[PDB]
Amino acid sequence: MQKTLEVWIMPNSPQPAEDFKALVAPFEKAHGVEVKVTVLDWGVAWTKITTAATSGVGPDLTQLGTTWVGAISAMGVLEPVDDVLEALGGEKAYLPAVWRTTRLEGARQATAVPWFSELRAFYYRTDALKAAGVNPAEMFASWQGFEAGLARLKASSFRDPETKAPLAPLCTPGRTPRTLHNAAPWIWGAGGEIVRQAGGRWQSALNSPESLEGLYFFLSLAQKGYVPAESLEKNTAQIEADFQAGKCAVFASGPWMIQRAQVPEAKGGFAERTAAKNLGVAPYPAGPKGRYTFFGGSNLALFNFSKNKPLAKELLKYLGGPEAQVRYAQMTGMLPALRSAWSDPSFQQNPLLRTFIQAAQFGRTYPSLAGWGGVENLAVQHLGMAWDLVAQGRLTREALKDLMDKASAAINQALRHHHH
Amino acid sequence: QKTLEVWIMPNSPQPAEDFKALVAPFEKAHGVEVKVTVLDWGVAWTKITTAATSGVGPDLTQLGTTWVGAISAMGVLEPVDDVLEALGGEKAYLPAVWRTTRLEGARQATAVPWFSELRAFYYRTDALKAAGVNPAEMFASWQGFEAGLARLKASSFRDPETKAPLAPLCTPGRTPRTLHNAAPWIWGAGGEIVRQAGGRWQSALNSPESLEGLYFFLSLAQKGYVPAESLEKNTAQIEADFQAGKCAVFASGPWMIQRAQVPEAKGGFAERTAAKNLGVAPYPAGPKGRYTFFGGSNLALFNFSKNKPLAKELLKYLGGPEAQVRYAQMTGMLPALRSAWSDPSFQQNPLLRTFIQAAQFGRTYPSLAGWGGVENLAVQHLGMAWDLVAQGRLTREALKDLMDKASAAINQALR
Ligand SMILES: OC[C@H]1O[C@@H](OC[C@H]2O[C@@H](O)[C@H](O)[C@@H](O)[C@@H]2O)[C@H](O)[C@@H](O)[C@@H]1O
Ligand SMILES: OC[C@H]1O[C@@H](OC[C@H]2O[C@@H](O)[C@H](O)[C@@H](O)[C@@H]2O)[C@H](O)[C@@H](O)[C@@H]1O
Ligand SMILES: O=S([O-])[O-]
Ligand SMILES: [Cl-]
Ligand SMILES: [Cl-]
Ligand SMILES: [Cl-]
Repeated sequence: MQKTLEVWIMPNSPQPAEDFKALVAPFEKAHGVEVKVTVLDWGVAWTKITTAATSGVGPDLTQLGTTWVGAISAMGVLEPVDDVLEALGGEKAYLPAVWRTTRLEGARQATAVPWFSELRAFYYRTDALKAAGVNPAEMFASWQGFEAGLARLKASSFRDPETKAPLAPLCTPGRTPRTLHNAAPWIWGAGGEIVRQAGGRWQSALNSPESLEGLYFFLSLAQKGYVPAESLEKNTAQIEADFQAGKCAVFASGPWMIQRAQVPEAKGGFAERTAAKNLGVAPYPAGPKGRYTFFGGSNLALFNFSKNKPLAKELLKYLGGPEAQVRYAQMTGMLPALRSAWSDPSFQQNPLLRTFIQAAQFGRTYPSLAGWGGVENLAVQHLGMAWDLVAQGRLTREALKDLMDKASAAINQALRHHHH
Repeated sequence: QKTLEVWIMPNSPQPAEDFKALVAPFEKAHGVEVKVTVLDWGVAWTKITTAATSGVGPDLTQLGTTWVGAISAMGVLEPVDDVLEALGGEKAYLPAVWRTTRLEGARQATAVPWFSELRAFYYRTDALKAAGVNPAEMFASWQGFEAGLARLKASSFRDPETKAPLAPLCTPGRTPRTLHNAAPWIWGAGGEIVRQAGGRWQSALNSPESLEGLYFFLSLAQKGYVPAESLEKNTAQIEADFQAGKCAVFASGPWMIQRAQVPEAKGGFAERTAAKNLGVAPYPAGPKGRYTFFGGSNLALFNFSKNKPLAKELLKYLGGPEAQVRYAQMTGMLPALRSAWSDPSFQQNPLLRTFIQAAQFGRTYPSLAGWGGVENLAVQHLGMAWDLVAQGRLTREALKDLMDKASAAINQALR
């Protein structure tokens, strides 16, 4: 009689359950085990997983957003996995920013295994930058280059072959709960932070001089006319669609866009579109105090009430290990969490994927705080209010500061009060 | 027989029956009978404060969000940080909802969010089109909002059923709930009702910013955008005016969408032109932000309950995704649990998706032990301002004199 494992996942791929079943079929056959998968929508998964955690009833393994690992770990419900991580190559096998997501900030033991990475780089229309007299090497080297290329792109008379209309220099989604991830590399590039440690404790640094320098740099590009009004009312998926449809010279996204450029519109790609035929990518530019690439993605964790910790740890080793890492990265359009998988020919043979790997070298993530959730909700609320000012062309440095002082007061309250 | 006692307010069309249907799977899972008592809002206030003073009551009681401070300060509520952690803690709630879980500045949570009231603008897509008003522009900013109202007053459009023109905006000022209508204009202007600054709580109703927002809103009626009859009417009469084709624009909660889908015989308005030409938009950005008024109700557990562990299990069930979606449908409210909005029920209606967009700007009153006295004073003096508005008599100086007066009484109350 087959042994049993349960895994909870979020919709990471086109057929989430079927794809995950294909991924683990070799493990099932090797260990005489059936892996039962349950797919949770990203919006409900957190509450289902905290109910599972507190009730002691749920799967053996659960997917976690990297930003979730601290909160769940602090609940005391996760089995240590330093053994699994040592088996996969240890701390050297991971980008530093990925290794940071294996534990609660400052915790003694690892409680999550890196599964896949989300990271962001600039896609750009090679035809638009040429028509504008912009060298992508200079546009994506520095903030000065970045703004100077957007200026030339706003001036350009170039029209998309299919829309027969000019392109927005830059598109960025003004309407999303994931707005912080888009701001983070500007905050970081200026020497800033969203939170930082002081007086025995974590606090907001959103109102620091450097954070405010980076936020204003980024948000002010929109008030300078480089971002259309229309973008700031749109979500991440709408902005991707705008870039495929020739509306945007430049936008930030993950590696998944490359695969979409290879497949026809009917298959949910955009290979027929001008943008697919004129596609470049660049890492985020260096800011005044450094160059940072936002990283997110998902990790896997083992509940301490699992009835088969050794077999589940074999599944964590399989899913975290070289073959599964390359296959699931293909299925999801993500970057492997395991550094060694970046050397796979399926990344090295595509120059656009090679660029994502160059951008990966600058990877940076949020501190893995037990209270990150509340921090991010408060930051997102106030960032939303800053974009409103940008839409009316009313974002001053002073008005930005007043918004971030307000966010900082609420974040510091949240951090002080984080339960248990 | 395991039993729990729960006190609720009339939140749904058959309050008791609907609540019994909601908990029936909990009752069956745990062999518990949940005994529900429905109390009208005023009656509930007296009985809950008596239960708090006497140590005799139900296990669980519904509280208005704005009641949590007052009842918590009486020291009678069991902490529920554990229940809230099970439901996903601070992450699983909008920040304005999370604030209603405790007395302002308290460490420990004492109430569990049950459902959220929030306010957005409903509009006649046909009326706006006939007036040459773009709803995304009209509802982006105060400037767009006033400009759209002016065009709507000028329009020759007539409701197809009434064969008569539409009032540009309908709102009450004949209601004890007048502060909730005013709150987003106060907040949009950079104002507040009360502010903690300088080490204590104080009225900010006479702040330049609060006065700029109050006057912006109240003056729209004197400019001819709100008809005379609207100011003699309560919240339900304004709903009826909009369903009957009399109003281009009015503020309500998500229940109107449900009602637009249901025939008049089932207490909806699906047959009426307004149901067939229905749009929703968030409140507009003011000079210092965009804010959506949040209220609603929470559940609390009395610390004298003999059934605290079982009651906490019922708190987890009622606060959790399945019961959160079902009770939002029964009441026509938004779930308090942000996770529950990911239910197909919400994601699969464009009008409800717009409420969830407006939800991102959620704001609530501070969870003050003395809130009710603060709100009574604010509502008395706002009521006086609306009386002047009905007579076309409001000035910035008259408004200021009224809010100076409310602020003196509020600061005494807060001391
Ligand atoms: O915020 C939690 C978690 O979010 C992760 O991304 C979530 C996001 O994933 C997209 O690819 C998907 O299309 C969206 O529907 C979904 O919301 C993120 O990578 C993690 O770092 C983060 O912890
Ligand atoms: O002030 C207490 C409490 O009031 C709640 O509003 C009550 C209100 O709800 C309507 O849906 C109902 O039709 C009215 O008759 C009833 O008065 C409010 O949502 C809470 O935030 C507040 O604390
Ligand atoms: O109408 S009865 O269900 O309270
Ligand atoms: Cl962006
Ligand atoms: Cl940070
Ligand atoms: Cl306030």
